[PDB]
Amino acid sequence: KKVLSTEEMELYELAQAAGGAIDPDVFKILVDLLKLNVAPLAVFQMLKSMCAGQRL
Amino acid sequence: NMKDFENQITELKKENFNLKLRIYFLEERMQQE
Amino acid sequence: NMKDFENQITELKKENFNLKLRIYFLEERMQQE
Amino acid sequence: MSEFRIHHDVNELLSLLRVHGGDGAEVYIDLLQKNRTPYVTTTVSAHSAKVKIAEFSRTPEDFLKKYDELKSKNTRNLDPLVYLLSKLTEDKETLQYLQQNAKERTLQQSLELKRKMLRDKQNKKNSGQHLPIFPAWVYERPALIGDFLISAVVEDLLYVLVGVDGRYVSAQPLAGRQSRTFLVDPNLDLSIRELVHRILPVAASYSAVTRFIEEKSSFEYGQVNHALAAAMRTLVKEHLILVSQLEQLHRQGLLSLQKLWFYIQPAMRTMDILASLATSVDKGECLGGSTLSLLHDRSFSYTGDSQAQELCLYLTKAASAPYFEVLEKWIYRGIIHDPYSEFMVEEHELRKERIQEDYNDKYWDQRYTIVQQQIPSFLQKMADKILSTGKYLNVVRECGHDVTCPVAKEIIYTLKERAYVEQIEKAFNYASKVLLDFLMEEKELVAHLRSIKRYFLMDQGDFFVHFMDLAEEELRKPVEDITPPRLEALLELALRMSTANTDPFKDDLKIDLMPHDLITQLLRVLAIETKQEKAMAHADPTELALSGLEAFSFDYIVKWPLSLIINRKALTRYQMLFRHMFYCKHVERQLCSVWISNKTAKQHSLHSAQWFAGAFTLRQRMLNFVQNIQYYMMFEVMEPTWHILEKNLKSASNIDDVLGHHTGFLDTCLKDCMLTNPELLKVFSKLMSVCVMFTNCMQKFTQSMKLDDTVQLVSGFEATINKFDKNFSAHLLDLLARLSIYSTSDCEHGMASVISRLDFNGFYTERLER
Amino acid sequence: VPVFLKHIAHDIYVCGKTINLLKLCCPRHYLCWSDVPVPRISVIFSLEELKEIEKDCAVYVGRMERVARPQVQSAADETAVQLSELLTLPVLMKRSITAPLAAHISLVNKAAVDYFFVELHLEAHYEALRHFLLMEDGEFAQSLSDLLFEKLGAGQTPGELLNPLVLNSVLSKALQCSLHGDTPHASNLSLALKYLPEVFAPNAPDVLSCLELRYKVDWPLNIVITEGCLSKYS
Repeated sequence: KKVLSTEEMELYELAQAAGGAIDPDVFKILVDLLKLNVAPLAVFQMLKSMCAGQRL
Repeated sequence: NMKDFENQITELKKENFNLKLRIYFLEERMQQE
Repeated sequence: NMKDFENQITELKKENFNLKLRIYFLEERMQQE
Repeated sequence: MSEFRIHHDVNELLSLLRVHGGDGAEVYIDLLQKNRTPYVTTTVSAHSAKVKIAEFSRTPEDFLKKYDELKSKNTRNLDPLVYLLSKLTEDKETLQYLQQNAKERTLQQSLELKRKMLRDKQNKKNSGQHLPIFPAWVYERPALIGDFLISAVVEDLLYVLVGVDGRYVSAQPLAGRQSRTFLVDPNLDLSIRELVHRILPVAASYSAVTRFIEEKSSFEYGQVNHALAAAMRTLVKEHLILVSQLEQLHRQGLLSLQKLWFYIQPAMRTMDILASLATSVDKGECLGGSTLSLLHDRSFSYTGDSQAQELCLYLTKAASAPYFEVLEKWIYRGIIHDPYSEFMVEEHELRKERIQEDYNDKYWDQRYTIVQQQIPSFLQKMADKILSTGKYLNVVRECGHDVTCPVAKEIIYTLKERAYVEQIEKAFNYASKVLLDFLMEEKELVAHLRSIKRYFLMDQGDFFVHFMDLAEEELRKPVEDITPPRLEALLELALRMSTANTDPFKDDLKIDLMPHDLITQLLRVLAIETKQEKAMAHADPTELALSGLEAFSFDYIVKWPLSLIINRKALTRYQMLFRHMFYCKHVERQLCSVWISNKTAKQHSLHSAQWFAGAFTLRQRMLNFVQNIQYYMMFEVMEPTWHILEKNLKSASNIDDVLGHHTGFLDTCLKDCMLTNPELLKVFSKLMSVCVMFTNCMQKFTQSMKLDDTVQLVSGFEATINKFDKNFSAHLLDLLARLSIYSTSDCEHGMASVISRLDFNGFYTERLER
Repeated sequence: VPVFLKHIAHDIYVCGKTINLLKLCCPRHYLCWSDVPVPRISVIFSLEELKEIEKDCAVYVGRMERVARPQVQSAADETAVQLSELLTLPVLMKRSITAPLAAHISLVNKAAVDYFFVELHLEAHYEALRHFLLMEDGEFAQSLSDLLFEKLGAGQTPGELLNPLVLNSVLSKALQCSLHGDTPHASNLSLALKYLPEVFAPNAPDVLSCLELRYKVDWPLNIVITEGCLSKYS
């Protein structure tokens, strides 16, 4: 939680209320990517590509 | 042809990426010192 | 296609060389400090 | 933020996601950057995204409540985050994988805020300008604040409408930053009590607005918040007029509770909107551009309420005036007049003088920075034009050009017409033009560039001939044995000796002795991020005392503001070009000296002429080779890239275009001179070293013959020449083969020109086929 | 899509997509960068108000072309519903909305046509396709055919015949022999390989089908000149 800023912490609490248990460092990096005005659809496609190769 | 140009471009893009990451880390180190 | 692949390869090579030069001068500076 | 922050963030994400192999990180970076827009142009339907997450959320009520909370705070990236969460909820597999990776992996507060803002503004104002502070009595006197001092019901509501507790309707104490609550006498009629509770919202909104007005009117809240508080105060005054009219009607007996409720409906709505705006400004701590962004989003949110939209437009226009006044000052004068750090552009003290020493354009980029948070949403699209405009005027101002924007007009916030956007673009274009003209006319960019061509590109062949004639003996010494005085004097002789003495900028030409030879330097640079990096780092620096011939480069002194264009990165590229041409000329001079020495050897002994024929043919292959390499470098790389630069410099629209054209020129000359290919460069270096060794051997043999077992000496010389010929031919065939390879696999059409020049007579063609 | 807009929903969608595309690809196009005010789209239920809205839309359209180059809102008022009594609510809404909508769509379409012709040089792209891809340089085509048939009849393999050095030499010779080979339109031609045959099959008419001439289309022309179109041309 110290990795996330207060706004990022509030977004993390919102994401938890959304049912997303996300790592605060991952959420922090995601917020930084969002701060760079990257389109969220491209970020979603990136996340999907990064996750698709990692079989549980 | 086209696949060989694509392969050369891919290697050059990998080198460019690694250079940018090393530059990023170099700038962060020079900013920390 | 082929001319576009040629341009992409040429640009990527130029960018990688410029990044390598910047790295080289950064390393020389970090070696001087 | 660092230019490569996305690469660090991607690398961290790859590490955190345990993605095996950095192979493809460039592809993810390219996907995000190609789809990265500098402006939040995607109007995402956050309502539907919220709905999707609430259907997806295990706690949908909490999600919606948190969304409305963050929106009331104007929390950045809220809608993007909700959209990201909705997309992760759409990708159940990705969400499960991410879950598994995660598992594996108020008065006192206001006084503190005022003190913090004062401290922050003083810290930003190194110039010791203390931000203005209101006297303590302004905040301590409760009767001044205008909030509730912690027929009869009509009288109390008419008092309550003025923020005064009534006799049957009394205001409750404000708990924190909450709206004022009221207590109504329980013995009132239920319908009367309910109508009072319906009207009391007006008094609660008034009390909230008055607290907001009194808090945000503090200097620490910045000029935009002060102007907003004054505009709200005007509407509260109109409300007090309305309430005084309802009181006057009540004294006339014309106000019933139902008549009050009907007549207060507009006032109730206005005060509710004002209280919502006050609460949103106070929760978001909005200042400067963030306040204008919030006002714009609220004005858009009121698209269905013409009265609410007109009110929000009035408030936004009033609050944008000081920020737009700062923007006007920036775009017309290159002046940031932001006492509270509310403007989108922040100034940093950077030393201009270090621009010539620092390879990075630190002064140009870091002196004036955009405060992204302080960019008003209506100015978000123009923040960069505003930045460039103020940068250009300040650069012009720093060159002693007073930039007065002739198109300077007051900037007013408008919702439908983006007149401020066109005005900022016009100011940017004017400032850009003024800066470009200052650099071209006052800083004589083209004259400095012509001087650089004359010296760094060896355009003045007579200059280089004179310089190398005067300096050859001194430069042949080890760098440690070279007297710098002799090189400076030979430079001055060459400057005075060449037609460059008519160059007014000839004194900017200097001699530079490079710490490394050009070939080792270029191979180290090209080995960066290559498999050769370790080999160059472990390559012991050869104990060969670097000769002045291998260390010689030019430097060029560029004064401010011209040091912005002819920076150290440009000068170092010019030095590389100079050293390359000087080395080519050295090899040519050695091949000609060997030619002359052989012609002299042919004159002293008729019988030795047969033994000299092979050395002559080796020298001739080396000379034709060296001359064709020099010709390529001079007339197809350096000359074409200079002509392209001069044409592009002629087409430049701003100083950044001139800088871009000069960098592209240098990069083109560097590319076309084969300096960017480490294998070709290494073969050329070996070829030139073999050529120099051959010329030195031939010179020694000719000197020995002139001063003069002899048959043994001649057979040894011929064997040495044949070994040099074999080595030269092998390196030349490897060069031609590499040029052919790059020409076919890498589409480096320029490499075919090198091959055609190198094998113009087909001498290597059969050997290349072999 | 609203049922009353269904007859115009597709045109509205295409207009909005086109406006976003023009802004994304060529935001400074005179058609794309014109500050000309776009006609207002609003529902009108008065026949007088509807005619006034149509007239204002027409005036706006005319002004924009030059630059590029009631319902229920009063009380005593009765005309505000006169159209609503004369016309049915769906027909009234259609008449009220589509006229300004059609005016704005038509203005957008005209500006898009102008942008494509002047800024995207679609005609120039077709001319380039004719010059290079259609073998309009007859000399280049003749030299290419003779060299190709010499290589095919000699049994050169694709690795030998379709080698980038060999292909580039053939292209350079054909362009040098063509009167149009040095034209900038010919420069958009590129010879690519679809596949590398091990051996040139003798007497096969499809022997040279591995060769492809590609045409590059930049944004926004690559929306119209699609990769499928370039593939069919190839």
